[PDB]
Amino acid sequence: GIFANCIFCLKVKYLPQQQKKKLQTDIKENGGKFSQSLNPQCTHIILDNADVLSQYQLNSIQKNHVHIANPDFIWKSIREKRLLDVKNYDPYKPL
Repeated sequence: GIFANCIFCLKVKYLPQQQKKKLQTDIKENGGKFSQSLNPQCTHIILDNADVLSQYQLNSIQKNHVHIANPDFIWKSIREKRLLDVKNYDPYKPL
């Protein structure tokens, strides 16, 4: 699946529960893994709009080369049936 070898930390506390679960099932059904809390094994952290990261979290992210993405990264990669450019979906560095 398109998310093989990807490990996602989900910070999507403010999404409707239905959307959170669809995010999870979309990830799991397409080869992806989950990490409850942020750790060095994470390749990705998904952040909804209302969620923020601390300086400590941002430092860990930089150190461990974690990709910060919004839920659209998942939705649109699924929709296009192809892993998209995660750099186009970074809330902490919009383009």
